[PDB]
Amino acid sequence: SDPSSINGGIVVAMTGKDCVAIACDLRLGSQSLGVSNKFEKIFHYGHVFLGITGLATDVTTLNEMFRYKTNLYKLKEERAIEPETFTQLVSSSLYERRFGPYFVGPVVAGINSKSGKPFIAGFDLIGCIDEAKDFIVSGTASDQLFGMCESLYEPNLEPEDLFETISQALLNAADRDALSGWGAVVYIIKKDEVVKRYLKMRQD
Amino acid sequence: TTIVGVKFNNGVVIAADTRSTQGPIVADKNCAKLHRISPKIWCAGAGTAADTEAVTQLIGSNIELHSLYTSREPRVVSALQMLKQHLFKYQGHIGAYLIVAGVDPTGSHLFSIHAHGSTDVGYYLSLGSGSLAAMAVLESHWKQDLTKEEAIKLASDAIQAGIWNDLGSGSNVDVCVMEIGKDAEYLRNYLTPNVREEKQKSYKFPRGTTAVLKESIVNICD
Amino acid sequence: GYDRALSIFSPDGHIFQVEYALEAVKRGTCAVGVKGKNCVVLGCERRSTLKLQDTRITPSKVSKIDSHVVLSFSGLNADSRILIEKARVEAQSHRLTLEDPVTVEYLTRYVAGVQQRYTQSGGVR
Amino acid sequence: TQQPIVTGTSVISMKYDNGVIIAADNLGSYGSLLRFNGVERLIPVGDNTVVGISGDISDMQHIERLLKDLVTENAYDNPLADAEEALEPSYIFEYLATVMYQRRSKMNPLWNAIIVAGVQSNGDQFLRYVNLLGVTYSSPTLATGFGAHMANPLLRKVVDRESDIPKTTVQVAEEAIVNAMRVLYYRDARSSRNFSLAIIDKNTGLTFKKNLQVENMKWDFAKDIKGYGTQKI
Amino acid sequence: TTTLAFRFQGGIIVAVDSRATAGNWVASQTVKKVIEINPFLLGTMAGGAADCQFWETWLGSQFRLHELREKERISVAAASKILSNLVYQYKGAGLSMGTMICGYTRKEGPTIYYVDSDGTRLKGDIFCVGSGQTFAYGVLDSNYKWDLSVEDALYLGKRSILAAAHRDAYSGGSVNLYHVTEDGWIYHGNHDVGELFWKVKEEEGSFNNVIG
Amino acid sequence: QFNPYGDNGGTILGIAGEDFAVLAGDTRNITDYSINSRYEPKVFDCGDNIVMSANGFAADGDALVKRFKNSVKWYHFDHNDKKLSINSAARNIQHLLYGKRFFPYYVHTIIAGLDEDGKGAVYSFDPVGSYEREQCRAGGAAASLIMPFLDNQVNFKNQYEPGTNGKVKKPLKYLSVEEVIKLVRDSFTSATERHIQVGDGLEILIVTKDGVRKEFYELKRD
Amino acid sequence: TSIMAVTFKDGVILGADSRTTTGAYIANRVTDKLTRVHDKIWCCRSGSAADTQAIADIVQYHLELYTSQYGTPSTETAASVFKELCYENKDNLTAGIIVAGYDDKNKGEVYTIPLGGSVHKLPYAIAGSGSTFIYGYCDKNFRENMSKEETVDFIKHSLSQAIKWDGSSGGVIRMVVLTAAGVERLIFYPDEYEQL
Amino acid sequence: MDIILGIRVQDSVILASSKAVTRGISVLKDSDDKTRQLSPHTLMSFAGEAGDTVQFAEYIQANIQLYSIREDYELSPQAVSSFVRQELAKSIRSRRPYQVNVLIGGYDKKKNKPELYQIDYLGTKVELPYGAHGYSGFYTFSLLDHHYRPDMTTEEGLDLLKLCVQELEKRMPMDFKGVIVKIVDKDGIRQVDDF
Amino acid sequence: MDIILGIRVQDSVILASSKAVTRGISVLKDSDDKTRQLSPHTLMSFAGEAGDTVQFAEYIQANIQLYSIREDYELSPQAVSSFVRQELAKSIRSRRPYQVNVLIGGYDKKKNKPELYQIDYLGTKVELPYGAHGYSGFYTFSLLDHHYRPDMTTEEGLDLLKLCVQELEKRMPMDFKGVIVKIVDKDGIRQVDDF
Ligand SMILES: *[C@@](C)(CO)[C@](*)(O)[C@H](CC(C)C)NC(=O)[C@H](Cc1ccccc1)NC(=O)[C@H](CC(C)C)NC(=O)[C@H](CCc1ccccc1)NC(=O)CN1CCOCC1
Ligand SMILES: *[C@@](C)(CO)[C@](*)(O)[C@H](CC(C)C)NC(=O)[C@H](Cc1ccccc1)NC(=O)[C@H](CC(C)C)NC(=O)[C@H](CCc1ccccc1)NC(=O)CN1CCOCC1
Ligand SMILES: *[C@@](C)(CO)[C@](*)(O)[C@H](CC(C)C)NC(=O)[C@H](Cc1ccccc1)NC(=O)[C@H](CC(C)C)NC(=O)[C@H](CCc1ccccc1)NC(=O)CN1CCOCC1
Ligand SMILES: [Cl-]
Ligand SMILES: [Mg+2]
Ligand SMILES: [Mg+2]
Ligand SMILES: [Mg+2]
Repeated sequence: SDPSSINGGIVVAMTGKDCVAIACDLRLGSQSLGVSNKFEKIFHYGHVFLGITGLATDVTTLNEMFRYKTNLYKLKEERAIEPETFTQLVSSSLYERRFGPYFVGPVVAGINSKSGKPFIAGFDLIGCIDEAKDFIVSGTASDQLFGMCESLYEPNLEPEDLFETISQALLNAADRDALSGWGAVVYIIKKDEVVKRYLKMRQD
Repeated sequence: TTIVGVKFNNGVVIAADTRSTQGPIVADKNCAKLHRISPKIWCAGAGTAADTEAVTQLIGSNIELHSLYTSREPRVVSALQMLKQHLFKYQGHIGAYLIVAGVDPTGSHLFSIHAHGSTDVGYYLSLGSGSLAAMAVLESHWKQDLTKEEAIKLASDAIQAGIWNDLGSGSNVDVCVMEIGKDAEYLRNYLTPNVREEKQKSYKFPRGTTAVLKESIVNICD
Repeated sequence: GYDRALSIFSPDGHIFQVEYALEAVKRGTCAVGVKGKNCVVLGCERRSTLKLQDTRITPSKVSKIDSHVVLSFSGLNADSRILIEKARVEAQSHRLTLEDPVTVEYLTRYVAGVQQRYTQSGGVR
Repeated sequence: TQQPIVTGTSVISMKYDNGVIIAADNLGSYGSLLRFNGVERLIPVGDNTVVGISGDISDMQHIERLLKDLVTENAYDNPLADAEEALEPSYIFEYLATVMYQRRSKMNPLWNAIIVAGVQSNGDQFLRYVNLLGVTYSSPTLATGFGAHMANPLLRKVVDRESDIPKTTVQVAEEAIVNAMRVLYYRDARSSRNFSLAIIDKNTGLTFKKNLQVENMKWDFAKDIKGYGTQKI
Repeated sequence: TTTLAFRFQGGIIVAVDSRATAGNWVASQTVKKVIEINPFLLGTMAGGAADCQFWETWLGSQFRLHELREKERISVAAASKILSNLVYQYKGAGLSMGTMICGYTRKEGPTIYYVDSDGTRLKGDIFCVGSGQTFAYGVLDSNYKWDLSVEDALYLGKRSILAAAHRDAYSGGSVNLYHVTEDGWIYHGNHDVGELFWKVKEEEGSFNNVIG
Repeated sequence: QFNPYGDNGGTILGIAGEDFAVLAGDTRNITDYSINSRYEPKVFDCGDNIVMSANGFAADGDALVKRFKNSVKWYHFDHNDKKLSINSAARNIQHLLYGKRFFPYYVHTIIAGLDEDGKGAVYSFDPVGSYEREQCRAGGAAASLIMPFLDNQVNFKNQYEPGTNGKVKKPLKYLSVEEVIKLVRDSFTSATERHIQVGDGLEILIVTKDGVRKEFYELKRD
Repeated sequence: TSIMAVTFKDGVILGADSRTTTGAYIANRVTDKLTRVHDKIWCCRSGSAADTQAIADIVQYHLELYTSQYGTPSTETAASVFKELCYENKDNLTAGIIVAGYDDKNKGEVYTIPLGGSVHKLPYAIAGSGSTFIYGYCDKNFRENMSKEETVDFIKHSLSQAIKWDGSSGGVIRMVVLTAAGVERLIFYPDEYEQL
Repeated sequence: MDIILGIRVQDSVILASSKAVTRGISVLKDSDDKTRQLSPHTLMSFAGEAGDTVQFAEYIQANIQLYSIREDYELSPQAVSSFVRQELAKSIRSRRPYQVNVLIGGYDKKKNKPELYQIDYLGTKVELPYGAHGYSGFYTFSLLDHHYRPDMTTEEGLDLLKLCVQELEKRMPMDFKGVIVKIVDKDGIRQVDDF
Repeated sequence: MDIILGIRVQDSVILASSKAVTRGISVLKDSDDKTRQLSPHTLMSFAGEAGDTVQFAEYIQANIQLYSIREDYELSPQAVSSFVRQELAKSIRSRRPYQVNVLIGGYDKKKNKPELYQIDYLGTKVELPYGAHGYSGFYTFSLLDHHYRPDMTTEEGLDLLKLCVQELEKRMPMDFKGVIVKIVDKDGIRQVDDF
């Protein structure tokens, strides 16, 4: 009965030379029982990408909530929301439920369309912002991801090279966690193109 | 965390480390614990990270509206009063431990606030997990009639004591100087005595190392 | 506890107490064992200086240790009961742990081991 | 299973070029009550070792008796009891460390934290820690209780690593210890002003200083402090 | 863990995974969960790793002493009962063991005994033991017949572990196969799930729930 | 109520090569948020070319190492100075640990050396005695950070041959002593960055047919 | 804490130590536990720092509003406001407060308010953890209609002992004198009071 | 309440639900239908806490039937499932949450495709080829991993379902008194009377 | 372990005992014989805590078999039951008691009468015409109150026993996988293979 580790899952994000990458596993389970191998944890609103780990009902609820809010934003502002602004919106929304929180570990990723600067950010369940130059990690194998990222990462990686680094970070971390794995997805994000790749990983 | 505040001749200085923990894991190696309530009233925060950020922003917002309403520059005691009454109402459940400091038309000020809503006055103060390491330095080296350069040195030394000796604190030293009659200067990463050494090996993989099942272009446009 | 070493070596390399125990066997009523092609037969002597006996209730010379093994003896009658009792207990203990009745070799080896233990234990003959 | 009744607070210590220094206040607290004021918590063993003890005082007195008895036992059938076969600091520590771990393993601990400071026969400085759990460690500076949180930071500014030991004189080292004792008086609610200090040098030997007091305190700034925020008087 | 063993026309099949966990931390993917007690006896291990590994190793020493004393290999029944009587003495003390004693003798023939740490001892034809026992049962039962060939029986055992390795979060790594005949046990290799899953998916056409 | 266990932190790492084996471990010792020692070694030469470390509760760790060192001594006395093989040492350690099954040594134990064919060997133990020979193992506070990195770099897990459509795996090969030390140093600097209980110093013990060499490297002290 | 208030010939004097603790750590060694709710009505605070501050702030607000409408409030009135807060919120408060003030008609007065929220008017009052150690001393040494110098010595000697024995008390001894002459602040440092 | 299963095949969705209702040491009923028709081409099975199950199922049924009348239109299985998930997602943070797990099997007439949704009491939705709630999954998932193919017929699906029930009857501790099977396809909902 | 029954009739004692052995959510075995022969004309069935049951049953079996060899004589069912009761009566005040309930069905050759004894884990002995342990009794006792007669035959007793098993299969929550039935009479102990 620990909400954050019933369903299981992980998300990781990285920066590169004029690009960003965000990746997640596909498992959804009920403790030991693996239930679904198609449960994606990364969503996007315009060019801003959001990954969410934790209790699956809240992952779904929050996705629907931020779609709701970003749609109203676009109608009133007459432009797409930017990563820096969206980050603030997530923080606001989570802290609104301070004493009855969504059991989640969200991760923002995207490129600012005006400045062109790569941007990533993470949060705790009550909305504390964690900004970073290098990488952000989240989920039941966060310890593993911290270890992989801290050793494998280097700055200013090209999109093709950055893909290999983030993919190897996710895969090897997931294989040391019982509640993570069962497939994986990686998003490579350039200024005006986005490639999505499904990884081959061990299915146990 | 480790955070400190030190009064001097013509104002006040505050400082903080830049470590953010998550159990035994370092989540952020360079997070900003110095917060701006108003242009010349700044706040150092320890405890629950979301709470120190949220409470400082809320009071900062209300202080701005108050300043516009009264056509006056805001006072430190106003920020102090608003913070303590907010925290007291929540009976400690909002885990914010703050060092509030600044200059206003009354003069220069230095206070501390605890989660349950108690406030303390002093010439030198320290809060957080590394407060004992910091306070030891302050108690040993503090004197009356400090200069600007002496107060910065004392404050950053107190933070260093926390960085090295407390496992809850680390990385860099942030500083903010608030002098009377001058603009407040925020010195982000004033010291960086924890630079990561060159790695022994590059872990850049040969292109094609990762096995792939599917590719597809994602549509971000309308 | 009574500790005395009763069974001990003599200058000529003999343990007299063990050898005197053999004399007690030599005094006892005769017993014979003959094994055929598909059977074994145990014969036993009963001395006829005892008339007015009640043969219904008098302890029999041949004893069942289990349903498939028997034991006859020569020597002190009171001593034989102690060996038979220990053997019958070990027989049930073997069935309980190994889930199989004792072999005749095993049961013999156990009884022989008990007899040996009394030749180099203090306080016993 | 125990609970400590009469207790002693911080013990602090460090190494310097020719030897080691150790100190501890003379208080025996009974909870919040500062019950006993004449309590000596530094106990010398021979002329080359000093054992500083914090925690339960009844258990401290038991350990005193054990050390006293150890000296007696070593002298038995030993012509070199005051020479080559005299008790070393390393011998005294290992004995205590053995006892502490045996007692924790029987779920009946000696509720203490102990620091054995001294000088070996070959001149080497000895300084090592042990507590109720049987945990042991060594470091250029060592301290117990509040001392661990407040004294160590100050003492490590003088001797931060091994190479700083030859560079540190006895004058500089004692000054740092006395300063640390003042800071503990400011900030530890179960500490007293009166304390004892011991120096073990490889040249000048054992110097035991009793009835010291914390002095040169800063309290004058208190008069300027008024209210807790908005009071002006 | 997931472990199984079943009796059939051509002897006994025994199959196990190789994962070891400490909570959700995957501690090892290369654990040997089958003990080779002697050329005719095998023992499977599920539950506490130390408990199983220590006592089944101790078990092999007792059986060695039996054949020295009795000039005869120990029976599967007697072997399993030594273990069950041992753990019964420790009942309530907190041992965690789910074991299967599998082997062949002349008097008994191929025999399997289930023995667990609360003292249960059961003779039987089919058993699955461990956190993923139910997953293995599902595949094994629905495909089991007595008249399976040695080739088909080996595969069914391998496939049943794979099924559990997939679904059970606390099972995986690789499959270890064994075949027990009148002549003794025969090792049938270590099979990594990393390669085995995809090989089985492609060739068998199963696992349609997974993204191919 | 009295609690007989404690956590002294730290982390250890063992890697095996073709004709050598290394056993590394940081030199930091802690309780809660305090540093006890910046240099307190916990990797030990136990004789017969066997190095050992028992990380976790230091009192139980020291007791175990002390008993095994003693076990080696009595092995020589009772068996005509015979060299204790690494496989025999491991089995002996199992019995030491399981001997206290119902009041355990709270430690993760790792030993390293050469097997009887001269090839490098690393064994690892849980607190109650279950053991396993491996090419690779990390133990202690930062084991969860370091271990997956080792899977990737030592055993080449999840790495395929470029251009082979993820069909051919990267072939396994032994690493040179130079390459292994690079991986150890990078593992510990990474763990120091992200785990608070890891830092101060790194001590590596290398084991070849020639004997037991040592190497020491500084780590970040925050 | 150690706190006390003593009436005398010319008015009343409040006294207190300066120690604030979190467990055994002294969070503030120079605390000011004597606080103003009105010109010549002050209080001594013991118990929770947060609670006593919150209460004192509300009382000051009430008495300021009282003064605007009805002029200077009596010391009894101030004590009644303290009581009303402490009694009605007894379940959520940890505050032991001593109210002291100077009227011209009523001269010096002291009201003590323990945990329950009860009110007790007394010639002198002691409170806080360190007060337990000086009940004997204060009872034997208190006299009515003392002089200013005598009352200062009585408070100094009393709090000196309370500090000496109580670990939860220490630092400087603050005092506040309330008479017709006005308001006077006094401070006394360890080097003086310890060797009394 | 205990066993509920669901299998999506080429042209239909098949739901199986146990008939037993037990309370204490007594089986009070052995012919219970643990399902409600939400719309002509959408069926929901349920299992969980006593009382909560039927109360929740009928409450959903009423709401979907209200929608059908208002718009003179049938909601898609995807739309219905999303409505159900939200109601459970609200529920979990209520004073007293609904402790009900559901399977929603429906046929989308616009896409001409069968759809199966599995939703737990927390509001955790997933679309699946085959699904189960409770301890049933621990046997049926691994079985279906092996035997299931995506292009199977309704008859092949029923045989696949028989294979599950047989396994459950063999290895489950409790007697669940068989199952009621229902099929959802292009022609609506119908019950298999002989299973 | 769960269901054990016993019925004494005119000339015999009939014991019925469930075949299922369950642990967790898995039926590990469906052909278990929960009985041991103590002597040629005495049979004991058992049910309770895992491990304890068989360990206790065999321990009694060994002791009775030892007595038989020593005296070359069979103990009466009354004598055996009293020995069993005393062993359980000791057990209950031990460090770790046997949690086993037993039924002892025997034929006394001296009296030419069948006898049925019911003993619980506390050491509570009663001689009965019909008996049961566990939740079984809550159905079977009232049933036998109605249908039982003292002068019934063995065949009439088996029909009476079928009537009990049917009721249990209908109203019990758990699947106990049928029963093994054994008869004790003047000619000894024999098993009914088709039930
Ligand atoms: C020093 C470094 C330590 O005291 C400082 O005081 C800093 C203050 C800075 C950050 C302003 N304190 C922390 O870094 C603080 C320590 C802490 C931890 C837990 C409770 C109180 C204080 N850390 C945090 O606040 C982190 C911020 C992260 C890195 C973004 N947050 C957490 O650790 C949250 C705690 C959330 C919380 C909930 C309810 C009451 C209080 C706090 N913990 C998690 O997110 C852990 N877990 C993740 C998986 O989802 C379930 C929660
Ligand atoms: C499947 C894989 C899971 O059920 C199997 O059942 C396997 C059986 C194989 C290994 C023979 N079981 C386990 O992997 C078993 C699960 C388990 C764990 C703990 C108690 C009961 C069952 N895992 C273990 O035994 C692990 C194996 C180690 C990690 C290689 N051991 C531990 O968890 C140990 C010992 C636990 C223990 C038992 C009894 C008394 C005292 C302790 N504990 C730790 O290592 C503690 N912890 C690990 C994480 O790091 C911090 C310390
Ligand atoms: C003497 C010292 C005792 O009577 C005085 O009465 C003073 C009165 C002055 C300061 C007005 N009292 C205190 O100093 C007071 C003692 C106390 C402690 C706990 C409850 C009631 C009274 N100290 C405090 O109020 C401190 C002040 C802070 C350090 C600025 N606050 C705490 O100790 C908080 C209070 C939380 C609380 C608990 C119960 C009721 C109300 C508030 N306590 C903690 O933070 C607990 N702490 C967590 C870290 O681990 C150690 C325990
Ligand atoms: Cl205060
Ligand atoms: Mg995994
Ligand atoms: Mg798995
Ligand atoms: Mg004091």
